[PDB]
Amino acid sequence: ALQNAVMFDKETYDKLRSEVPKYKLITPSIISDRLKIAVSIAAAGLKQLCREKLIRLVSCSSKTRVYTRIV
Amino acid sequence: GKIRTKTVKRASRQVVEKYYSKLNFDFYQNKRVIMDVTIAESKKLKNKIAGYTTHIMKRLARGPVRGISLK
Amino acid sequence: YALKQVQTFGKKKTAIAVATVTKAAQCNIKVNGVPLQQILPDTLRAKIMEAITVVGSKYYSRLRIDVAVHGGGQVSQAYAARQAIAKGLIAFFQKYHNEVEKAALKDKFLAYDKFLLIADPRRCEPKKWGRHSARTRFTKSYR
Amino acid sequence: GQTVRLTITSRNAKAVESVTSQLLTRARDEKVTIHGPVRLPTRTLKITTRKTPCGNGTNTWDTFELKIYKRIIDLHAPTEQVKKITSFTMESGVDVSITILD
Amino acid sequence: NKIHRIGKRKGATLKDVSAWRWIKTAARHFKQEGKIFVPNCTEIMKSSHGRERAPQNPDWYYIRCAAVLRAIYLRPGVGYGGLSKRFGNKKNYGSRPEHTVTSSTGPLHWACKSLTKLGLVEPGAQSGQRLTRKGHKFADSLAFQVQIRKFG
Amino acid sequence: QAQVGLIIKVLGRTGSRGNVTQVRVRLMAEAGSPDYNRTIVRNVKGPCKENDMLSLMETEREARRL
Amino acid sequence: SSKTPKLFNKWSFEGLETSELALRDHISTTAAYVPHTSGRWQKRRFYKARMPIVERLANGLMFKGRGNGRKLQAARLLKHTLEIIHLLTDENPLQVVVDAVSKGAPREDSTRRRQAVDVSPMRRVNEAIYQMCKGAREAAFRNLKSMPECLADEIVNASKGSSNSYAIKKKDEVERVAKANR
Amino acid sequence: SLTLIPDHFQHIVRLLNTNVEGKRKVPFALRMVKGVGIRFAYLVCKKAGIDVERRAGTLTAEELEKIAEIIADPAKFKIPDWFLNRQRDPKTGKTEHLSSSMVDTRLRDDLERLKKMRAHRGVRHAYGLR
RNA sequence: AUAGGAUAGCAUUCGGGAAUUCUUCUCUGCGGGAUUCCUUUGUAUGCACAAGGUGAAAUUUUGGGCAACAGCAGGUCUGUGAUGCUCCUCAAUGUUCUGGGCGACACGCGCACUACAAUGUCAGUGAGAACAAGAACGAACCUACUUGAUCAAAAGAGUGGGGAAACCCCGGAAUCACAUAGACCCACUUGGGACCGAGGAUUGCAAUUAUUGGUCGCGCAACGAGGAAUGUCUCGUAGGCGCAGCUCAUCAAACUGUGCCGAUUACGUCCCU
Ligand SMILES: [Mg+2]
Ligand SMILES: [Mg+2]
Ligand SMILES: [Mg+2]
Ligand SMILES: [Mg+2]
Ligand SMILES: [Mg+2]
Ligand SMILES: [Mg+2]
Ligand SMILES: [Mg+2]
Ligand SMILES: [Mg+2]
Ligand SMILES: [Mg+2]
Ligand SMILES: [Mg+2]
Ligand SMILES: [Mg+2]
Ligand code: NA
Ligand code: NA
Repeated sequence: ALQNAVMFDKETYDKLRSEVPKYKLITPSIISDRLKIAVSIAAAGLKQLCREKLIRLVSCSSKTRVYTRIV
Repeated sequence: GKIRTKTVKRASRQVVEKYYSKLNFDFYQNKRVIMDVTIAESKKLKNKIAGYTTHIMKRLARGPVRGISLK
Repeated sequence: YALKQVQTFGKKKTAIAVATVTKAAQCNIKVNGVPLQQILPDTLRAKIMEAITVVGSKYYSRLRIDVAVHGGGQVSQAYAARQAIAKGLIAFFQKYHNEVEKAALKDKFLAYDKFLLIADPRRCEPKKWGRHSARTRFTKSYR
Repeated sequence: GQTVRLTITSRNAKAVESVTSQLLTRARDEKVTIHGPVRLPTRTLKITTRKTPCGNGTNTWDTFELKIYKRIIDLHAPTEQVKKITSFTMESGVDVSITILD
Repeated sequence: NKIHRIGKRKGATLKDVSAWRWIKTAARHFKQEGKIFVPNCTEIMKSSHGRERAPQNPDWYYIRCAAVLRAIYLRPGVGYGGLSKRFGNKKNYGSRPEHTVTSSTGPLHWACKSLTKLGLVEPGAQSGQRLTRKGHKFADSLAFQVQIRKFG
Repeated sequence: QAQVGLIIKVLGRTGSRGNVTQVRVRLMAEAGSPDYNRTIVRNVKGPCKENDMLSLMETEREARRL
Repeated sequence: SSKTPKLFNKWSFEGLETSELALRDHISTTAAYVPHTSGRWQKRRFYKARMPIVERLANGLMFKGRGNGRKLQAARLLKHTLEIIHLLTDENPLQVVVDAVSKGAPREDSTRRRQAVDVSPMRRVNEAIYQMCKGAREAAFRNLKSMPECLADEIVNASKGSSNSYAIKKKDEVERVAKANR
Repeated sequence: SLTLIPDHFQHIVRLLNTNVEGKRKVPFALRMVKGVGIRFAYLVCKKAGIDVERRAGTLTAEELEKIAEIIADPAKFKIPDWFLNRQRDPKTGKTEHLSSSMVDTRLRDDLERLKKMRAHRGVRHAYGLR
């Protein structure tokens, strides 16, 4: 039913870069729901933001990634 | 669920009748006396006999009991 | 100087952990040669670590504790090692300290958790025939 | 010197213990060094068969067990002395084997 | 400082550091140095017949060689059967119940041969494999570098 | 709103299947209230014993004696 | 040198209490480092009321055939759930869990036609935990959302009495039916 | 994986008369071709030099031609004989790898051969039995 | 550290050499230990009970085995050189040998196994059980190590060891764990693995998927949680997970045991049976 894109577009990408930060709770599933993208590329984008200090890693496991906005 | 069967009760009554002067209100010393003055293949049976013998001594403190005859 | 060494054991299911605690130049606790901070998962490390934190780390100041654990699985081995470490601290204080300090430590341990010093006696119940394990019976059908 | 090992095995616990005790006493009378006796792990032989002949009724089983006890004693004595120590009327069902260790 | 040495402790040996961190650093060293022999069949086979797919990691042979080196460190005198037990898995058998399958001995033999060619592993006295002096030195030096968090 | 009641005695398990307990509960109210020390018989499901506490949605209904 | 335990070394037990007075003696607030405490909690009837509440939550996540006995997995799921709850509510997640367990069960029920009965506090706690775990498990069955996210959403909604909670909806329906069967 | 979608992205990719789903990763979209499984798809990607983390539909025409030429004749690209699904053809004796419609056609040929010769496998397949 | 959070300490390690010393852990023949023993409540004479204590253990300690008297036209004449009476008895209903069959199905039922997926499937790394079995000058039997290997698996070959607390073996089981910064992202899909094709090897005197492993294909076979009904179960239990033995030249979706991870609920009643 749902159509989750498997690649970033320009619009969904700057939405990830600008709107995903300042979310209080950030997970790949939440960002996938908001941006209508697959959880894999959502996780990749969140990892990219994490590398660049845009977001803060709160809880981490091999299968679970929880992020939050920077204070 | 700890009823004393007639074997244990009969043995305890015999023990109290024959060895009244060697018993007291203590289970452990009475157990030693009973191991000395009885024959039985069962350690658990001797322990139950000692328990009911101590009960009989405690009762015999507060007046006579049925089935025990002493001078 | 004297040796100042005691040996204790802990048990949980079929896991047997032997803890050798020795007065050393520095606190050092290892389980099967692995330091405490390297033990995984963090839940089982937290279980083992609470043999130290419930009494406080100052009572392990100059003690080297090596725990060799065999048998059981990961959870049971962790619990056995935890019990062995707590009992080893108690035994060391019994051997080389007053009774007041040993009693204080023992009451703290027993207040937190009884199985820190007393072994859980539970064991696997043997299987019976006509059953698939200790208690579940063969499926019955009528028609 | 040289070590001689007696391996005492039997399926009757009382018989194996009696033979082991008698050997211990005889060796102590000879003033020889003794290692043991070591009570080796007891092995249980299990045969679990259906109780019924044919195949009718609730599938009930019999569990037959046979337990084997083994003891070993080491004597620091010559072969002649060990042969002297083991020369007595042994309880039936007890197997005593003599072996020289290296 | 996080990497500060806990007072009166100095240096590091194996078992003092994360096993995976050590294996990753050792595999990185093997790949970067470029002297380890990698069989061409590593790029075609599965690591075991109990797996259903290829190892999915391009550096899987280096990681396996590092893990085998660490295993030989932990157990001197281990042969390919022991390593097969260590690297085994549970197999999917379809509609039949699952069973444990030991790892294929062949890749473990290849890994031990590659480690031997580097001088890190030698035949053990009375069968098996064991670390050389150089292998032990390499293992402990890598353990210290991991403790220091350098990784290259 | 729910009033809090204190179980002061267990009168016994009621019902055919024994899943209900008949208890005497005292309404734990402030002094000077009409329901102060007021006691009432209530049917209770779940494991309960003396000195447990209940949340009475209604305090006007009494359970029929058993 | 001995300090009070904090759950997963970060969540404080200090001041942890339930607002529901009738559930005061059946929700355990003893400090613990992890949910895992291998104790014999089912030996006596009410001994399970002393088990720490987060461990009772962990025991509720072990239900189906695929989840039977996976207690370390449940502890990890709860570790992530508490972080998500803290991000959502900015409160102590232990307090949120306690409040959800307080509000997640009906106070009046119906039994066999049917008569309205009252629910013992022990059953209130049991049913709250059971219903929250059931709703979280069923919400995550075929869903992008992970199990910790669903569990955190369910617990946060139950702590506020929101009808978006599965447990709150079930409790409201049960209580309404029981008021109908007075 | 942090790469913006190309303007030539294809939701349906045509490879050996097969409709390959572009959203899938390349080896798991290659397994959509009959005669190509997961192992074979990974090996073909490794022989073609294309990254397995890319999505199909981003594959250009030359990449698809190279992949098709590898799948058609895997032995020419040093893929071992034991990796192929028809190693000594009972009629021709040659080793090959059947892909796409040739899998079904060769299955039809095998069944007709076992049926015309009246072997037990052939007559059982005639009856449809297991 | 690609950024590397949280989590005790403020000289350590090396089952690939010796020397003493000792029994905490392991081994075990006979012992000890628990009994309503102690204290309160309701019973209220006794017989007891419920909470708590003591304690490794607190009520048939826990789990088994044994288990009276009466019967059943219950099963077995397919266990026996257990058997009465009847049938066959040289082209035999005796006994061998050859080849089929006991396995055939668009069918119904009982008991399992595998699933329907993200509390997951794949790839990696880590730590880690317990019952057990091993052969009939040598030779069967079980194994380790090496090799095959200058290139897949399964194999095939050597050299050793073990009569089994000695070798296997420090028994690296699978559930499990992983801050692996791995792939997949809700779809009959990298779920599922039925059905089937081609090569090859192995047990056996003899094997066309109907011996059995292994490789690549097939997967576009259902199956997305299952109607009326219905089974089992109260603590190291259910469930889940493997392992061993037994059958066994070869083959466990079975049984008999074993350990591992480990709960929910009740501690009641006579509504149903
Ligand atoms: Mg492993
Ligand atoms: Mg599976
Ligand atoms: Mg399967
Ligand atoms: Mg299974
Ligand atoms: Mg989900
Ligand atoms: Mg009949
Ligand atoms: Mg005949
Ligand atoms: Mg899992
Ligand atoms: Mg599929
Ligand atoms: Mg699959
Ligand atoms: Mg069978
Ligand atoms: Na049956
Ligand atoms: Na296959």
